[PDB]
Amino acid sequence: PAVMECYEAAFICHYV
Amino acid sequence: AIPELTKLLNDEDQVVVNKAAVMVHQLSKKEASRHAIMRSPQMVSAIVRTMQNTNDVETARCTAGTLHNLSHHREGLLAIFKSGGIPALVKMLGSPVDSVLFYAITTLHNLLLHQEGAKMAVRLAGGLQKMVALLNKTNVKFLAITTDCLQILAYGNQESKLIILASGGPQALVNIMRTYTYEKLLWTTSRVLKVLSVCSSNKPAIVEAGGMQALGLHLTDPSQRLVQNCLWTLRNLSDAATKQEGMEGLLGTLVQLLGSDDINVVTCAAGILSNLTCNNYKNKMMVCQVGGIEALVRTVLRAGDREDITEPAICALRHLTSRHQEAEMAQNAVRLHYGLPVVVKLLHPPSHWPLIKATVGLIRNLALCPANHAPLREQGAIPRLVQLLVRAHQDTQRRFVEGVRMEEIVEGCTGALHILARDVHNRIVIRGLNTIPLFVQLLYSPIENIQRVAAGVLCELAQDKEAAEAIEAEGATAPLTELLHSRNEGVATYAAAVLFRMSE
Ligand SMILES: *CC(=O)Nc1ccc(NC(=O)C*)cc1
Repeated sequence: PAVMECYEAAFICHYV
Repeated sequence: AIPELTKLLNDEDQVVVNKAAVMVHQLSKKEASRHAIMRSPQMVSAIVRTMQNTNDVETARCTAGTLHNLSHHREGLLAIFKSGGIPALVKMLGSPVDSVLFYAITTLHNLLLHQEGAKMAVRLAGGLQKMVALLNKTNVKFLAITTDCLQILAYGNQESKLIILASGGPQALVNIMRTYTYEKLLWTTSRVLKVLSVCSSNKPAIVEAGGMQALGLHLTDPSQRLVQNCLWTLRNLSDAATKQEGMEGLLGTLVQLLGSDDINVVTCAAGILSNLTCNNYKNKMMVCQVGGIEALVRTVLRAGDREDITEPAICALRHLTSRHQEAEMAQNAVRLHYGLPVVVKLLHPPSHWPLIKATVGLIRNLALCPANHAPLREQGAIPRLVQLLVRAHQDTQRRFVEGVRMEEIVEGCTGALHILARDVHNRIVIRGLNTIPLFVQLLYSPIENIQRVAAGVLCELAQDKEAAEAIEAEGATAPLTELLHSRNEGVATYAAAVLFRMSE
């Protein structure tokens, strides 16, 4: 929540 | 009659020199008299002075034809060379009639082939510029001689390649490639372009002239020497042709060429395809549509230890598995084409660092597909990626091996482990290898990219309370709270993520 959906958005940026 | 015949050419009035020219020409077609023409320097000189000064086209054709017949023997060859001949026939490469043009280029060709010091002489006279300007002619035999002349001079001479480039060399040589079918002319032209392709200044000029597509037309020719010279030239230019359009036919042939029995053909094909798929989304699709994933996997299975083949093929697989539409399907296709076991195996020796670095990046992109998590695990990818990570990190602590950046392995290994940690089973293996101390020590790295993959794999591991406590036990809270205010947003997001999952 809030901080976690931040992480998944930056994860797609790093590789996908 | 040789002693008297020099005066009739060193004299005014057309017919006197014309007749003499149309009289020394005949004394050249006969061996007994011709042996006496080369024997006399006053003769040889006089024909050179007449040829480059004449106004009548029959004198020009008869003189240039006389020296051409002289150029069939050693003593006549150096007679041309000694009597200042080369500057004259270089001048005659600008004649408007084709007879003297033919005679001059064949005489210069014989001199370039059999006369010592003629390559330096032709170069100085401005021959290279004249030869390039003649490349717009239409006689393929004339073009074959002219391009072989250029190859004789450009081979191993940097100054020569530059002059050819300044004269519009590449475009004229590319035009020949995409117009004619005479094998000898195509093979000779390809030799010139191969020599020019090793020069960084000729590389974009050949590419901008459409030389990549032009060489692709002859990849299926029955001449083995022509296809391999075409392939070698394409390999050289490949890194400077990542923007060209109209690559559909070339890419299609290269994919088919990967199944070749010839070792050099396969190596060149993988090498060109690797460079051509680097940061070109359009090329990545086309290769996938023609079943390139299958072809490159089979190519890797066939190479085994041949790293000159596996390194470019795995590079191309790395390109085709990320940052384009069909990348998801290309990630599955590597598994569906039985490629996963070979990819992991290539992480282990006797693979060297170039191959390893390319394989890690592929595994990184392969791990994006959750259907690849288990089959990568059962191949032993996790303990090997950690083994490489530990060794690479141990080397950066000494306060560039085999050409690879040693911290690029730290970023690549940790990044691949970050992706694999998305799966819970993979997390068990990562955690069971004692890697949390290493992942916390990487937070203190100054390279922002290493800090990002380290906090990333720490974030996935922290889904489990037991792992989050161990991470906290290694004093990760302090560097993570500092990384909260990192200039890199991806690290701040990751650092905030690991601290959040430390809720207990
Ligand atoms: C908090 C948050 O939303 N962070 C965030 C969102 C998106 C990205 N995207 C990229 O980096 C492309 C990063 C961080």
